[PDB]
Order: sequence, then C-alpha cells, then structure tokens
Amino acid sequence: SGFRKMAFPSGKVEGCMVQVTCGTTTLNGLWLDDVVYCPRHVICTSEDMLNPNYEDLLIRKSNHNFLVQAGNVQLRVIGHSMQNCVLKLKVDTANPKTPKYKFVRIQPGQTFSVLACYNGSPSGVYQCAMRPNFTIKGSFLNGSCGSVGFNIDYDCVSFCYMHHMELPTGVHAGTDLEGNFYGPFVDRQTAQAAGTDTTITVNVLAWLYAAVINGDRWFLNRFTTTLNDFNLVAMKYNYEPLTQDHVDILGPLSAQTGIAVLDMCASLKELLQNGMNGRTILGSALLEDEFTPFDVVRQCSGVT
Amino acid sequence: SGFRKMAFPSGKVEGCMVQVTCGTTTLNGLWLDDVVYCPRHVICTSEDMLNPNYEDLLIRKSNHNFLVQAGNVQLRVIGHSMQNCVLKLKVDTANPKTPKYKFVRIQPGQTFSVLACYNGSPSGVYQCAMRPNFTIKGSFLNGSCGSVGFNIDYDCVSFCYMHHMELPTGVHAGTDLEGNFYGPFVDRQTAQAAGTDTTITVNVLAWLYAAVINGDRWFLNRFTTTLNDFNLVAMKYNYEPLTQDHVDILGPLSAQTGIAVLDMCASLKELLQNGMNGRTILGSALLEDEFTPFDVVRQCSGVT
Ligand SMILES: *[C@](O)(C(=O)NC1CC1)[C@H](CCC)NC(=O)[C@@H]1[C@H]2CCC[C@H]2CN1C(=O)[C@@H](NC(=O)[C@@H](NC(=O)c1cnccn1)C1CCCCC1)C(C)(C)C
Ligand SMILES: *[C@](O)(C(=O)NC1CC1)[C@H](CCC)NC(=O)[C@@H]1[C@H]2CCC[C@H]2CN1C(=O)[C@@H](NC(=O)[C@@H](NC(=O)c1cnccn1)C1CCCCC1)C(C)(C)C
Repeated sequence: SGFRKMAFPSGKVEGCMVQVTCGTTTLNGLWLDDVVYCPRHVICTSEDMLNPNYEDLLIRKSNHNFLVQAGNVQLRVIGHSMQNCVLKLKVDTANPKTPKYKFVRIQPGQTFSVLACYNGSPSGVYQCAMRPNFTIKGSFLNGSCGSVGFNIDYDCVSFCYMHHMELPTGVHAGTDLEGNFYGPFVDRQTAQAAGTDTTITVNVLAWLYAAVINGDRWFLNRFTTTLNDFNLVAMKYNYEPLTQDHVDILGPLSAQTGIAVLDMCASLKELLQNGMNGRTILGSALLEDEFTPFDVVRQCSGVT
Repeated sequence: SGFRKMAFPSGKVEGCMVQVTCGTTTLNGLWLDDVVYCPRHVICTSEDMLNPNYEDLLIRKSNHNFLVQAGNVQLRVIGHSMQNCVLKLKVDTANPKTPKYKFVRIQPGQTFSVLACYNGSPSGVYQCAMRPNFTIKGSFLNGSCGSVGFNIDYDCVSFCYMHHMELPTGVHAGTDLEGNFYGPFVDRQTAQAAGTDTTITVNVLAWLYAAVINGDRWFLNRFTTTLNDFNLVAMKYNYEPLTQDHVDILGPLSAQTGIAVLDMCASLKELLQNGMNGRTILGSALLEDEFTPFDVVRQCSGVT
C-alpha cells in the first residue's frame, strides 16, 4: 500500500535521446529508427524568435549545418524536413535501441512521464498532467527543449509530448511528436495567455478512490448528489465539468471500493464547500488532480 | 524553472532486475556481475515468518531450489550465501547490462529513487526520503519485495535500499545491499514500532530555497534567529534539530540566493508559529521535506 506520484521506467526512452546542435543552439532530439525529431526553433537566432519565417530559415540550412551526437558518436544528417513545429532529421544509422513505439496526442487531464534531458543526457524523470489549459507544470531549465513525455503501454512507448518553451508564470508548453502545439501557443517570442487553469475533477475523484483503497475514509459521507448539482458546485470552484464518460471511466474504482461515483461526488462537494478543516488525505492538505483513474488502477493493482 | 519530485533515470537499474522464486514465493532480485541479491525471507513459509531461524532454513535449501529468471532466460544458480538479511545467489552468467555501481548506506533524511518491480519487471519510478525513524513512505504491493532504491552519481549507480516489508501504518522498511535493516526492524512477523517520525528540517530549508529560486518569496521576513532559538521552536513542532553540518550543506543555496541560512530559519520559525494563512509555497499547503540541499542544487542547476 501507499500512494506516490509514480513515473514510467525511462530506460526505453533514455536510449533514444541525442544532442542536436545548429549554429550555437544545442538541445535534445528523439532518435527513433532513421529520424531525429527536435523543436524547429533549433534553427533560430535570438532575433529570429521575435517573428520567425521557419520555411525561409529552414531553406537557408543544409544537412551538414546539424550536429546530431548519440552519446560520443556523431550521426551523419542525410536529410531534413519540417512537420508543423518539429524538425525531422534523417540520419545514416537506425537506432538499435529504438523500442516499439507510437505517437499519440493526449487529452486535457491525461498524465505522462517526462524524461528531462540536457545535451542529450537524461537527468531526471517525473510524472505530470496535461492541464485543462494545455500547459504542463514541469521542471525545465535552459537546454531542456526536446525533452519528451511518454507513457509505456505494455512494452509499447506512446510518445505524447516534446518540450518547446516556458511561459512567464513558470508553466510549460510544447507539441505532440507530429509538431502540433498543445493549446493556443506558437513557437515565437510574443505574449500568449494560457487559458484559465481548472482542477481536473475526474482525477480528484480517482485520487479520493486511491485514498479509500489506502484506508483514508474520513471524508466519506451519507449524502449523494446528481451529476448536474455536482457540476453546479464544481464550476463555482473552477473544477472541470464531470461528464458521463468520466463517470464511466471511474466505474472500475467504484466497483472495487463499492462506492458509487455520485456518492464519491457528494464527498468532494462537501470538501469543496467546507474545506478539509486542517485534515489531510494521503498526507495532502490540497486535493490532488494529477492521477487519472487508470493511474490509480495501475498503481493499486500493480501492472508492470 | 518549476520544481518537481524528480527521480533518477532508471535504465541502468531496469537492466539488473530479475525474478527470484523459491518454493511458491516469487519476488525481485538485483543481478550485478555474477550475484543475484534478494530478501532472505524468500526461503520462508507463512508459518516460518512467525519466528524463522534463517540459518536452519537456508541449510535445508540447495542451489536448484532457486529459480532466477532474467526476462525469459533462466539463470543457473551455482551457489547461495546469506549476508545479514539478504541472500546472495551466485549464477553461471555475469550480467552484461551490469553498470558501474557501489553499495552505500544512506542517512536519515537523504533521498533516493525507488524502481518498484513485480516479477522482475520494472513497473514505476518515484523519489522518496529515508524518514528520521528509518521507514520510507513508498508505494509497494504484494510482490514488490527486492525492489531497490538508488542514486546515480555521475554514471555510478549507488544502491542504498532493498524493500523487505510494510508496517501496519502503511510505511515501508528494508535493508542496505549488505542486508542491514534501516531502523530497529527484523524480518519476522511480530509487532515492531517505528520511532516517532520527525520533519527533516534541513530538507524543508532546502525547499524554501527552491521556492525563492522559483520566485515564491512571500514567506521571507526581516527577522533573523540563532541556531539554538530555532532548534527550541523546531523541537516543539517535531522538526529534527538543525546542526552546523546542516547549515554548512545549505551554504551553496544560501550563496546563490544571498539569504543566510539563519535568515531562512527565521522565515521557517514564523511559518511554524503562524501557519501559512491559506497561502501555498511551490503550490504546496504543507512544508515539503523530501528534497535534500543537493537535490535542489541538482534540479535548479541541472546536472545530467
Ligand atoms: C529551449 O529552446 C532550449 O532549451 N534551448 C536550448 C538552450 C538552447 C528553451 C527552453 C526554456 C525552458 N525554449 C525557448 O527558448 C523558447 C522559444 C520558443 C518561443 C521563442 C523562444 C522563447 N522560449 C521560451 O521558453 C521563453 N519564453 C518566452 O519567450 C515566452 N514569452 C512571453 O511570455 C512574452 C514574450 N514577449 C512579450 C511578453 N511575454 C513565450 C510565452 C508563450 C509563447 C512562446 C514563449 C523563455 C524566456 C526563454 C522562458
Ligand atoms: C514481500 O516479501 C513480497 O513482495 N513477497 C512476495 C509476494 C510474495 C512482502 C511485500 C509486502 C509489501 N513482504 C513481506 O511478506 C514481509 C515479511 C517480513 C516480515 C515477515 C513478512 C511480513 N511482511 C510484511 O510486509 C507484512 N507486515 C508485517 O507482518 C508487519 N506486522 C506487524 O506489524 C505485526 C505483526 N504481528 C503482530 C502485530 N503486528 C511487521 C512490522 C514490522 C516488522 C516486520 C513486519 C504484511 C502484513 C504482508 C504487510
């Protein structure tokens, strides 16, 4: 028992990380098969960032302008293309350590593991959620661009995130592995507001189930509610509306604990209206929303 | 910027995990060179656990009583010895994926990465601290025994923890890789109280420095204090005494932020005496004590 913010084992990803240098800009790429993927702003000067025309900037580059370095050994770049906001650099060697993998776009409130990297060297792994406003609250320094987010779905690495930039609030934005930003962001140095951040209600309910499973029961009450009346209270505390699809995906946790989703919803209503009165749940003073129903099931049944 | 509970990349450890079976008991071992390390209670029946004589139980076992399984391929056990509470099983193959490694005993309040495993398959990585009472608040299910804790110190894996058992409070206990329990525990199914848990004061100060570095400054005040008067207030809130060695090891964070350790100590005194008044620090409502000074320096300077 116990409950931790747990990331996926990062070995399958650590063997795909490389250093990509173009001019004096060095960041990280993802070397799958015979393609190195990286943020396209690797081609930009600090002046270019103000208002880049990436097509004009990329046309001025040749294959030899890119240093791709897998550990010590230099890869030969034999071709470069642009897909949305990512560069795909063709190289002369397929990565032996290439695992089985898919590219996947995740939805607001899904979680993933970030392998934070500097100079193609993996430095750290942590778990986070795609916020409803499509930012992530990561930990990224200068040089972290091209670090990736992933899930491991039964020995298949699902890549969902490549790091591009940090907003002035200290939150993070980037793309899927086909180069489309999560959220309304563009890879240019202008003011770009993230939406209002909301609490991921389905995730909070998942974590309250995790608490019950671990014997933290004090917040259970005799009350019940409708989905409508819950969503009325939710919306007032800047919680995401809860949908029937959410209720469905909570079904398995409901079944295992024998607490109906709408009964648990009644516990959360009272917590929101009344606070925790100096109590904690799984040692937290705040309601946690970075665990999906599937994370709680995985960690509390123990899939490998 | 941003601040996350970050674990070490687990690839170097994932390549050392094996399944160890003896009778109907299956758990995890650590396969370094030509030795598989595992909890010695792998040899016990449920009846043996009440009061085992591990020497008598081990003498009744032969090399062929142990199934060591590296992924699919069965290792041949060619010799078995007992070191304190760990078994060392000699096998017929040295692990190619053996990284550079040391065995290290950590001190109360040091942090490490746990690779949680089931059936020799790595399932998850998280960061935690050795509590002052020598328990860890892990996430471990049935089958997790033999999962290991480690640090990566510049491509050298320092193994510090092997998982043995869970106390009724849902906290965890186990050994260093030479088989000595952390804390007063023994591998027997009897009542064994953990000490009083205290807050790791040096770690809280490290994290308050992390908050300043990330622009959370509201808790800084004009007051200062002596180490003595701080420790008087600390002891009352069940915080570990702060020592000059702690003040020294905080020096680098002090230098970078230009806030003397004893000035930061004055901020923490006021937080403890007055609470946070519904405010948060790095998004937490509670003071965080599972980051060492070295973790904050690593993550806020970005070593790989
Ligand atoms: C990454 O490229 C990297 O690791 N490079 C290696 C070191 C050489 C680097 C990593 C930081 C975590 N990212 C960037 O350099 C990105 C790119 C993409 C946009 C242009 C540059 C800037 N950038 C940033 O992350 C910056 N943030 C911003 O420029 C934001 N600026 C503003 O909010 C803004 C701008 N003008 C006026 C007013 N406000 C925006 C916000 C969201 C839209 C794009 C970026 C810094 C300042 C480096 C954090
Ligand atoms: C581990 O061996 C494993 O993964 N085995 C694979 C599935 C086959 C397993 C993992 C659980 C996280 N650990 C154990 O089986 C250990 C060993 C070591 C001590 C004997 C057994 C029991 N055990 C436990 O973790 C248990 N906990 C306890 O028995 C504790 N009991 C009490 O607190 C107690 C006992 N008698 C009376 C009153 N209270 C003690 C507490 C600290 C000293 C040693 C264990 C369970 C019940 C399995 C959690």
